[PDB]
Amino acid sequence: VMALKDVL
Amino acid sequence: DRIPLQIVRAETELSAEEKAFLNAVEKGDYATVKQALQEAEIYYNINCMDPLGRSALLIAIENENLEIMELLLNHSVYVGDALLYAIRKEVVGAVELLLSFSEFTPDITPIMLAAHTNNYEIIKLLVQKRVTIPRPHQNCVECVSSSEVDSLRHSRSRLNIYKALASPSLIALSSEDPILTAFRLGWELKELSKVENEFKAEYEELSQQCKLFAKDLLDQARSSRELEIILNHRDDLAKLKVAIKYHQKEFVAQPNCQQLLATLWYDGFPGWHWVVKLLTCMTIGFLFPMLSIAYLISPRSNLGLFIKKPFIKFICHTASYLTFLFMLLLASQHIVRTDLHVQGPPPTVVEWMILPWVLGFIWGEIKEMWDGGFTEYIHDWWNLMDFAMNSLYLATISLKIVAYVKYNGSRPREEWEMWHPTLIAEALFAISNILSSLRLISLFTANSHLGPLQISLGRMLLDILKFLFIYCLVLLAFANGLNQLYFYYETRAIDEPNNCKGIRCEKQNNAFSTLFETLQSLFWSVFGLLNLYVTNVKARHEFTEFVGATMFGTYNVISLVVLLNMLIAMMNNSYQLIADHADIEWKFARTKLWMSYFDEGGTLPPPFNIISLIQNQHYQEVIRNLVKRYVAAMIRNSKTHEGLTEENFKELKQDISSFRY
Ligand SMILES: CCCCCCCC/C=C/CCCCCCCC(=O)OC[C@H](CO)OC(=O)CCCCCCCCCCCCCCC
Ligand SMILES: CC(C)CCC[C@@H](C)[C@H]1CC[C@H]2[C@@H]3CC=C4C[C@@H](OC(=O)CCC(=O)O)CC[C@]4(C)[C@H]3CC[C@]12C
Ligand SMILES: [Ca+2]
Ligand SMILES: [Zn+2]
Repeated sequence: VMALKDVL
Repeated sequence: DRIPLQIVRAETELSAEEKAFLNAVEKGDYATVKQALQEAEIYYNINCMDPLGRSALLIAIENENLEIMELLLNHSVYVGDALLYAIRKEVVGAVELLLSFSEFTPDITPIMLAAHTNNYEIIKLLVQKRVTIPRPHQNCVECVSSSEVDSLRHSRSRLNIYKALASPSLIALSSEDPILTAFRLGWELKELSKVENEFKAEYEELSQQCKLFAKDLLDQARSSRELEIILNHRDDLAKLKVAIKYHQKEFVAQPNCQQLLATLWYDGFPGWHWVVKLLTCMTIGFLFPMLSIAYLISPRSNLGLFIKKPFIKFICHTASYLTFLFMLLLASQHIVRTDLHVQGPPPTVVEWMILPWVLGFIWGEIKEMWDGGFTEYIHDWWNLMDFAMNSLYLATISLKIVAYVKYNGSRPREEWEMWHPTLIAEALFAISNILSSLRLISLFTANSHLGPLQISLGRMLLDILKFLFIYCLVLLAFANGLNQLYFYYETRAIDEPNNCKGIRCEKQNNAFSTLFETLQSLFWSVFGLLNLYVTNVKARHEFTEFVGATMFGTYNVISLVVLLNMLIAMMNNSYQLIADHADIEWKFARTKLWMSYFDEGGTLPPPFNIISLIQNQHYQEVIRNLVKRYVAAMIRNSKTHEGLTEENFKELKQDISSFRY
């Protein structure tokens, strides 16, 4: 399994 | 005389109050729906379905209304698949609010559906919630058990996972380098279509999608420095070699990469009429031996460095091969000649001069094979041809030595047996000459005119063998029949004029006497080289001759009126599909050819051949900007269909109403 992540 | 019409499968009828409730919800009347909900709460269904199966929350989602949506969410329960329906419609506000009978297969998850819709904003919204997607396997005990339990669900789940993984937005958002991920995923999906025969189309479409995403990402470069950073990144042009390995033809044939490759290729030739180019090429080719010796003596000298340019090196190799072919021409003329009666002759002068070239070719081929490995050698179809020609040359050299050792005296040629070693040596030498002359076809790739034609011809060769199979079957059938009919009347060679037996005589005879001869006769009748009197017999049995002539005519009709024209039609159809991509394939082949002369391993021509942190940081910065322009670009390119500005204007009226109350 691979965990998606974003790379006033 | 009449057909009654009834509802075979009837659902539960909705009450009048529920029908009015659903009509009010569809009409978007907040007051009536609120009053109905209140009277239902204090009087006592909220979770009723219309015949179409949509609960009130579903119609609220479909109507793009947030107010009553919150109204039901505050009072009602059973959200169910409302998140999936909101995601499919691509409504940001409803999805955000939801986060804060079914139309979907049960294995669908919100993240995979968002990836399917290819909506960058919704995917980014969901990814921040620490979601994850399973990694599909490539043949274990679990995979087998699941396949036995339910094959349809297993295949569909695999397809859904692979469609989720192949979305350009997901790769652009959650991958370290989208280019390498796209390459690997496209290759893997391409290999999967050959295993899953039933679903091949979908997998080819997904692989094409990945390749297109990689090419489009490459298309966003604005400066040469960024292009060099992208192409030279290593985990020498390492990225270009990786793309070549994965058959990324659209990526490689991009105009900017081609410009850079042409700049590298024509080094030392600034501004490269065609007559001047021809004169320069001939002048450089005539001087190849001097350049070779200059490189041999001292690479430090300017002359030694002169051959290191890939273009000059290619010219030198071509000139050397042309010299070898020209000196092959000299042997065919037999200027030196031979006594013809020496059973074993010593090699003539021309053979001695030829000898170094064959050894150089063998050394080059064996070194190439040893370095590349068996698999790489098998991959190139040209390498097989080189192997065959080198084997033929080796057989000729061995046979000449054997003949020289075995025989010492001289004898007239007419007395030798048919399997004499000398005759086999000469035949093999002629065949090797024919094969060697045909090797020049591989150089057509460097020309803008000839090269596309060469690639197209190579692409169409698969179907020709497919037709030759059927032709061989038909030929075998008819040969069997004819030989069965005509074998009772075989004659002897001494009974024929000139003592010639067969169809290679002045008067053809015994055409269908043996199976081998029958095959030979039926082969030559395709070109009209077999006469019609060969169907006659000496005993003059008219029935047998008529039957044989009818068999021959049926074979002629089938082979020439039917099969040839079907081959014409199929070649017409195949070429049209192939033609649309000829430029890209030709440029891929040409850049494959160019890169083989970039290294310094094989600078010498064959006759003379016998004698890290800062890279990753820069790559990330360029990737950060390439992805940013990509998401901006295709949104505006999708604005060719964006006339929804007026609907947002209504949202502005709604916001003004909200400010009012
Ligand atoms: C892969 C398999 C594909 C099969 C495709 C089949 C297509 C249809 C073809 C059928 C074969 C017909 C066989 C009988 C006729 C040929 C044998 C024959 O004439 O024997 C000569 C023998 C010996 O002289 O004479 C006869 O049998 C009597 C004279 C026949 C003359 C008239 C022939 C009529 C049919 C002409 C067809 C022409 C087709 C091309 C037109 C441009
Ligand atoms: C029938 C007999 C006369 C032999 C015919 C030989 C040809 C089949 C071969 C021999 C040399 C080959 C040429 C050798 C080198 C080049 C240069 C090559 O282009 C370049 O590398 C230079 C740039 C350019 O001029 O485009 C294009 C193919 C071409 C013309 C080849 C085309 C095919 C040729 C003419
Ligand atoms: Ca080779
Ligand atoms: Zn497994």
